[PDB]
Parts: sequence; structure tokens; C-alpha cells
Amino acid sequence: EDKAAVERSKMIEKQLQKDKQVYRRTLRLLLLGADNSGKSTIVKQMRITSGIFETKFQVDKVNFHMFDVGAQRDERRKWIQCFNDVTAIIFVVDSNRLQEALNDFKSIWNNRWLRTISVILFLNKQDLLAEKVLAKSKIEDYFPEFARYTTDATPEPGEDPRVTRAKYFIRKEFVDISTASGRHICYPHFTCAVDTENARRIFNDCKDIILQMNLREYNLV
Amino acid sequence: VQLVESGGGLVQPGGSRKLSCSASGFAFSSFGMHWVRQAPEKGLEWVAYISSGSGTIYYADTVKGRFTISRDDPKNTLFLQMTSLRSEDTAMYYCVRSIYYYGSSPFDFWGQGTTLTVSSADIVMTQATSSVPVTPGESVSISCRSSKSLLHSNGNTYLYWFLQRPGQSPQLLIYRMSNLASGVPDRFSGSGSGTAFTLTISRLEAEDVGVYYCMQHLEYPLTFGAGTKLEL
Amino acid sequence: SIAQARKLVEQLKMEANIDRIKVSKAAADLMAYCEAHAKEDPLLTPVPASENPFRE
Amino acid sequence: LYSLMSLIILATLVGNLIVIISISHFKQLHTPTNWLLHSMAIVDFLLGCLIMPCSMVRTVERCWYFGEILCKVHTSTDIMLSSASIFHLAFISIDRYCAVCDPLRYKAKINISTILVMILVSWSLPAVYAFGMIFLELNLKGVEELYRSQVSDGGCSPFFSKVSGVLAFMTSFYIPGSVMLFVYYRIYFIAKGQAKAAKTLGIMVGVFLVCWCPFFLCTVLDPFLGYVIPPSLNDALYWFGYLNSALNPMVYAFFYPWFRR
Amino acid sequence: ELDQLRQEAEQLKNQIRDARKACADATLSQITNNIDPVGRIQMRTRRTLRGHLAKIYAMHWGTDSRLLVSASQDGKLIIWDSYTTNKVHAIPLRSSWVMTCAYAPSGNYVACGGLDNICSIYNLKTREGNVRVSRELAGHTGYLSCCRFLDDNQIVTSSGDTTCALWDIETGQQTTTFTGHTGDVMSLSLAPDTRLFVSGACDASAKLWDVREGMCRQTFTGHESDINAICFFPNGNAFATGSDDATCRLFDLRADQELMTYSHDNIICGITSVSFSKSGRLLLAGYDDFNCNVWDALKADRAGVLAHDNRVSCLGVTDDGMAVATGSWDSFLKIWN
Ligand SMILES: NCCc1ccc(Br)cc1
Repeated sequence: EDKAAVERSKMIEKQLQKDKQVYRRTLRLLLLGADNSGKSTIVKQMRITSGIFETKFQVDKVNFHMFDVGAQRDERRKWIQCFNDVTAIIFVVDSNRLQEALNDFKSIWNNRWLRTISVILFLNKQDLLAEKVLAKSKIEDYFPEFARYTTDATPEPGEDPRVTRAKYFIRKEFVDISTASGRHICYPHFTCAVDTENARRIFNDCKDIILQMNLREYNLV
Repeated sequence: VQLVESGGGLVQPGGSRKLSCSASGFAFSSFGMHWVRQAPEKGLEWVAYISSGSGTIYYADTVKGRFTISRDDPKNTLFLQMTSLRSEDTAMYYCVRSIYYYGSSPFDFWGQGTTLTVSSADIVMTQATSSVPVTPGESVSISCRSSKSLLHSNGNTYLYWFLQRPGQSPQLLIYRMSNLASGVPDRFSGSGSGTAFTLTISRLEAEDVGVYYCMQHLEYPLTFGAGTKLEL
Repeated sequence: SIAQARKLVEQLKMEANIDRIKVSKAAADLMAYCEAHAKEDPLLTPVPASENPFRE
Repeated sequence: LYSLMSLIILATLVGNLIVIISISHFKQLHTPTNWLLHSMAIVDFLLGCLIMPCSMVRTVERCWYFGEILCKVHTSTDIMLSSASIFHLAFISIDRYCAVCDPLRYKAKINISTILVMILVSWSLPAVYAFGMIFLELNLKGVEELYRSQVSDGGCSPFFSKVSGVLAFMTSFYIPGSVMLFVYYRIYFIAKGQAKAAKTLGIMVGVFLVCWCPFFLCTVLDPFLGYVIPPSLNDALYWFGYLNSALNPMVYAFFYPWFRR
Repeated sequence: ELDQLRQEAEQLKNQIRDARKACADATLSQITNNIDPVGRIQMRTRRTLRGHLAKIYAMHWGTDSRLLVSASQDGKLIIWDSYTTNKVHAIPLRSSWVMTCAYAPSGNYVACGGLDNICSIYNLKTREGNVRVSRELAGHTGYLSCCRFLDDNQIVTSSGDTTCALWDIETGQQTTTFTGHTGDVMSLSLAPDTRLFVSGACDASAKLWDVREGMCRQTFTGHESDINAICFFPNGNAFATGSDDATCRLFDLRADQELMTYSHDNIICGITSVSFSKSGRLLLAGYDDFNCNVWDALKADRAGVLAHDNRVSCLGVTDDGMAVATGSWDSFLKIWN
């Protein structure tokens, strides 16, 4: 009588089916903030020597899953292979603490395991740039082509042209890196530490990503 | 790990009763459960069986339309419902744990028992004797005889030894004719050839006195032995 | 860095003094172990389909 | 001459076999939509292997010398399988709409449970509808005289009255067509907005409409016209409808990368 | 003054290499010319173990030669029965990114550690009917990359902060720390006598350590890229590696040199796992191009291919040499015989 052993195996499989359903209905996200970039503010999403810092948040009955990264030294060459299947990557950058940010961005772009993953780029603390422009922002010192730069676009009212020039200067400095490759796309946003629309932006971006995936699947494009 | 049974009493013939075995201290949702009967002056006898997922139930041929068995996982309680009590159902009832996977030890933990008073092709297991006088400090042997080959195609030999101490519930000593239990002292051994089986105890102390039972587990009808008491 | 270097130099000295043998003798015991246990290799010489528990 | 049609029969037999086992045994393709494709292939394969030889013998020489008993069975089976094919096409379209239009909750709303329900419904309802419409003679009730003359003239064809024909036409062509046409419009608009879409949709719509409009149109019109059309056009339209079964595996399971595989 | 010391150090490194090089009388290949080849080996899949939700990372056979354990990105440990394909246990983990598993020599414990810097110990045989975690070993900084059991008491762990360790389970405290690697350490293997263990790291070097004295003994170099897998010869005097540059090499232990390399010009992808046969006659390595290749350990000849739909991530050969188990990224385990 091994029939009881077979019954035990069947019950285990029955539970595994439910686990598969729950796993298949969810979405995963990776966060790759910089050292001084205030991702601690962007992870304040309760209002909807360890390692991975798992958090969960849902908006409009869709379940998300954000994995921060902990004390994994400095090199990311080897443990970046485990994240070959996530839906999106979420940068956080600070707006010379920009050149290393650009280098990190282009390194995370054009990998061999992140070839087909889109980036939801965030521009955190958009008051530092405004205050530097109003007062200290010698961009031309380390960005010589700032002087010979100009836009048509859709700026935001109640601002001088200088702040907007700086904002889309940085945005272009990221978008050109993104475009110098069409299996994936970058999504630049100008946000602040204490915001309200962050979850909404992530929702809309993921919706667009998987919509493009489905259109590719049935060759509608 | 402890199981406590409730119910029992004196019942007129033709009535119905509901016995209960309450489990507390382990995972009641992962173990098969049995019920085993003991006549007052006879050896044990099988009664029922219900598996972990309630997907399989068997009954002894003696009573099949009168007894029913069920389980309630959330509250950890096991039930037996019986109807039309004859004069034969006047014995002790024990609830017995059992878990089946590769390498496990079924029938390992036994309940405490409850009392109740009423006002063919299956394998036959027999034991050579019914008593033996001995002296502490030397080896003894007990022989068991089978009416069919218990050895299976896979290679297992399904034979068990229980050794109910005189006054309390039975225990487990050897499962599958060669393997030893967990908490038993290492002076018991078992051997066999396919039809004849022998149990040997190397030393002997004051705790070895009792009655030894010979159970088979090849097919659903479970035939228990008779028992050989050791008198000191 | 000198303290680090001191540890490093100490290592190299300890690893330098190790007894070594000829390659020919070190390449013969490998073949000897291969030959003296070639019969006990079910994966090398396929076993007849009676004592193979992975039949079917 | 007669041999030209054979190629069709091979097609209905080959097309379906290749879909059935390209998904029968592959651990990479046990996806919920591939089961709808599998069931569609089975339906088309059965329709071919069973119905086509009888249509052979019937249309080559214009008689049905197999007895009145088997005529009802043959017509009932034919209605079964045609309705099953059209129903599976409609369900595939609904599934494709559930994908593109709302993508976030696709895998929640279409799981291994609902698709089994759609498969069983689409297999079952045509069965009941067919015989329930044939063995009990509700199709020709009240007009039995005309079919008697026609069979005495021995062909076996579905005869429909004024109400029978309309019910078959609206309970089989129109509802599936209506749910397929509405759903490959919104998908085209959404694809055009958020991203060839027409080159893929118009093909499906045109193939389905070319295959299935003339037959059902003539069938619903004939009781009004007074049974005047010759049986030659009826046989031509039966062949046109059979062509649909061969063309299905092409449009849904061979214009894709997995179709390359 | 640093250069003075540096110069002396490089001076030593000069002596070591020349002394080692002035020992090769003849190659390993020449010495095997006389022998007949193994020929062609045909292996047929016998079972197919199914149930894992997602990609598989590790497995380890049991000493019983019948049971095995496997781990996945889902966060599941499943213990199988390789004869009748049943499932014995299914253990859910706290962290979903797990990279290793090991099965205790006596069959009482299983352990796994991953990307969360903690090694966990599970008790299989208990008075309850469940599997409970009995110890959580913490103290590493980087991710764990391998772990191996010595007794029911002592375990060896490798992590991503360039250190190995030897633990004491009941106290839960690190006993010895092995330092000296530059890059993060990827794998380790034990020895038959349980006195020495080897290690391979991403600084393209492999080192041999002593458990009792807690100090390095030797160092082998020659690999162009990082080391992914290391295995130990059954005799105890050799070991073989597998790297990202499509090469597998064999190193002698007491000769301190580099023997025959196993490579071909049709492979560009790297190796993920290596393992031996009972006699040491065949070296079988799991590759990255969806395929697993088997080699003749003594002449470097491709003899057999074990053709999975995705990258092969783990291997194993039973203690008594019945069969071989392979895992992959498409989530199915297959037993070849
Ligand atoms: N070859 C198709 C024949 C047919 C006739 C009527 C209906 Br309603 C469905 C099918």
C-alpha cells in the first residue's frame, strides 16, 4: 500500500495549484536608487545587515511588489541576473553628482540580462534645481554645451525660462542615452519627495508596458 | 503530542453513540487516523480508517453498515458514530495516529482509550504460544507465524510489534520487521524469512514484562495476533 | 597599506615552502584509480535492465 | 474532375493534425488560449474526416443511396460540427479582446477554469440543438409534402421551413458574427491609437465573411423565394463553407511566431 | 618604502612560478595515449519531475540515493522520491531569492541561503508533522553563494563579501573565518576525508583551505574569467572547475599545477555546473546553451550529449552511481540513466 503516499503527493500538488494562481496574478518591480538620491522618500508608499527589503502596495485592485536592495556590497554584476523577469526598473536620481548617475544609467542600460526591460526613471527633489537656478548652478562649468542649448514643448506656467531650460537639459541628457540603442523605452518624470501621483504614474507606465507586450504578441504592430 | 478520547458508558442494545478523540499538540491535518478495538480478554482488532484529506475510508468486515467515521480539521476532533449496538461492541477503543510517506513510521502514537459496555480471504496471523516463564538477565525469543507471504514486490516486509505494557496503552517497537522505533531502548531486534518471524530481546529488565502483539499491514483487513504474556 | 602588505608578504612565504612531486607520478595514480574502480561504474558500463531501479 | 476536391479533404486532415500535436505534447505551449486552438482543431478534424466523404458521394452523382435512417444522422452531425467551429471562432475573438483592451487584469479574468467552460458549452449546445432539430422533425413540420416530393425525385439535404430556417440562421450565423465583428473594430481603433493592425484584422474578417455569408443568405432566403434555386448552387455553397475549416489553422495559428514553430 | 616590500613580494611570486614550471616532465594527455576510448555513451531520460512554479537554482542528492531536494525563485523547497516520482515535503521560505540548498549527510536537515544574507536550517524529523526552522545563521554581509554540511553540527558557508566561514549550529556563532579572496566567492566543494575544502571565486582563482587551522594552503590560477562551479575528484587529489569563458580545467593537488583542459571551438557560452562519475572516468558539465555535455576525463573527448528549453543550472551524480539529475531555468528536473 503506497496509495497513501500517492494521496499525500496529490494533496501537495493541489496546494501548489493555488500558489501558482496567486503568483501569476501579481506584478514585480525593482528599485535601483542611487546613494544620496532620496528613494527613502519614494518608498514612503504606505498611503496608497539584511538584504532584499520587500514591500507591497496595491492600487485599484492590482497587486504590486517592490524589491529594494540592501547591503549587497558595491558590485551588481552577478546578482543582477536574478531580475531578468521583472516588469520594470525604477530609477531615482538627484537633480558634480550627475556624471556618475549618467554612467550608472548607461551601465544598467544595454546589459545582457536587462535587454527587454523598460525603465521608469524618476527625477527626485525638483526644488534643488529651482533654488540653484534662482540663486549657484554653473552647469556650463561641467556641461559646456548648456550655453548653446534651447528647446517647441509644453512647459509649466509660473516659471522662468532658465529653470525649464535646465529641466529639459537634464531630461535630454537622459533621453539621448535611452534612444541611442526599440525593445524597451524610458519614461522620464519630474517628481518631488512628498508627492501623491507616484503610484498613479507607476500604474499607467506598467499598463502601457504590458499593453505594448500584448500588441506585440498578436502582431497588431 | 497527546490525544484524549471522550465518550463511552453503558448503553442498551440497539442504541447509538458518538465517540470522540480530541487531538492537541501536533498537526492533526496531516495524519491518517484509525480506531482499534480491544476485547477485555482478547487481543486487539481493527475497526475503521480515514485518511488525511478524507478521500479514502475503509471499514472492517464485521461492521460496515452500522459504523461511520468522520473528521473535523479546523477544531482538531475525530468522530466515530455507531448504530444498532449488538452484544459484541463491549470493548475498549483506541485512536491511533499514522502518517504515510517514504521512510515514515505508522502507528507510532496511541491514545489512552475509552470503555464501553453493552447490557475469509484475509491473512491469518498466529503466534506459537501464549505465555513463557523467564528470568531477568538473559535473552528471550518470541515467534510469529503467517498464513501468506508478507514480502512485497518492492522489497518491504510489512510486520509490526507493539508490546502493550500491563496497565497502559500500547506502544511501537519494530515497524516493517527490521526497523526500530525512536524512544525504545536498543536491545530489541527483529528478523524473518517471508512466512516465519522472530523477535529477540538481548537483555531483560523490569520494564520488559507485558504482552507482545503481531500485526500485519499488507492489505486492508488487519488481522491482529493473540499475544504472548511475559510473567515475572 | 604597509600593514596590508605585511600580511600579504607573510602569506607568499608560507605558500612558497610546499613539497612537490613529479607530474608523471601524479598522473599515474589517477589512471590507477580509474582502472581499479571501472567495474563499479553503472554510469560507464550500462547495467542490465533487471537490477536497474530506474527501468521504464 | 472529381479528383480536384480531394486536395480539400487532405487539407482538412493535415491542417488539424499539425495543430493538434504541435500543442498536444509541448510543455512550453500549455497556455490557456492554446487549449481553445486545440479544441478548434479537433472540431475541424472531425468535421473533415466524417462529413467530407459523404458529401463526396452525394455531390458527385446527386443521390444519397444510404437509406433514410442515416440521412438524419449525417445532417445532424454536419450541423453539430459547423456550429461548433463558428462558436470556437467567436470565443477566440472574445479572448483576444480580453487581452488587448484591458491588459492588467488579463491573466486574472482568463484562467484555466473559464476556458474549459467555454469549450464544454461550445461542444455541448450544438449537439442538443442539432438532433433536437432533426430527429423530432421540427424543421419540416407542416411542410412535409415538399420534402417527400424532393426525396422521391433521393438526395439528403437539410430542408427548412419559413420559421425553421430563420431560427437556424439567427441562432447560428448572426449571433457569432455579431460578436466577432464588434470585437475586431474596437481592437483596430485601440491599436491605431496606441501604436499592421488593419492588415491583420481585415484578413480575418474578410475570410470569415466570404466563407459564411452566401450559404446562410441563400438558406434564409429560399423559403421566401419558394424553393426555386437549383441544388448545384447549394452544393457550391456547401463546398464554400467547408473551405472555412481548412482556412482556420492558417489565420489563427500560422501568422505568428509560434506559428513559425 | 611600500615598493621595497612590494618588490620583495613580487620577488617571491617569481620564485614560486619558476619552481612549479620546472617540474612538468610530460603532459596528462601523453600519458593516456595507450588506453582505448570510452566510445559513445547513450543516456535516456527516465523520469520528469514537475511541480515548480518558476526557475530552478539548486539541487542536492541524499545519501539514501533515492531522495533529492530542489529550490526555486518562488521560494519553495520540494523533496522528491526519484523512484516513484512522488513528493515527500514542500517547504515555503521567507525570502524568495534563494541560490543554494544542501541535504544533510544523515538525512535529518536541509539548509538554504540566498540573496538576503542568512543561512537557514530546517528540521525534517520531528515529533510534529511539519518542517520547522531551527537556526538562522547571520553574520555575512553579501549574498550567500553556497553551503555544505559536515556533521549534524558543523556547516560551511560561502558568501558574496569575499569570505568563507565555518559555523557551530547549536551556539549559532561563527567559529572560523577564511579571508583572502578579492572578488565574491561563487562555490565550494568538500573532501572525502572532511579535513580540506576547495573554493572558487570571481577574481579568477581557486584556493584550498584547512578546516582545523583556518588558514589557506595553496593557490591555483589560470582562468580568464570568473569561476562558476567547482567539483572535487573522488580520490581526493584533484579537482575540476568550470568558468564563464567556455573552459573546464583539472588541477592536481600535491603537484600544484594545471592538467588537461576540456574545451572545444563550437561553444561560446559559459559553464554553470560540473560533476564527476563514480570512477572518475567521465566529467559531465552543464552548459549555458540549453545543453549538458559529458566528457572523457582522461583524454578530453566529447562522448554524449544530454539534450531542456532553457539554461541548465545544476547537476548531480548519485553516491553509488545510478543516475544523473539536471535542473534548468524552465522548471523541470530530469533523471538520465
Ligand atoms: N455544411 C454546413 C451545412 C449547414 C446547414 C445549416 C446549418 Br444551421 C449549419 C450547417
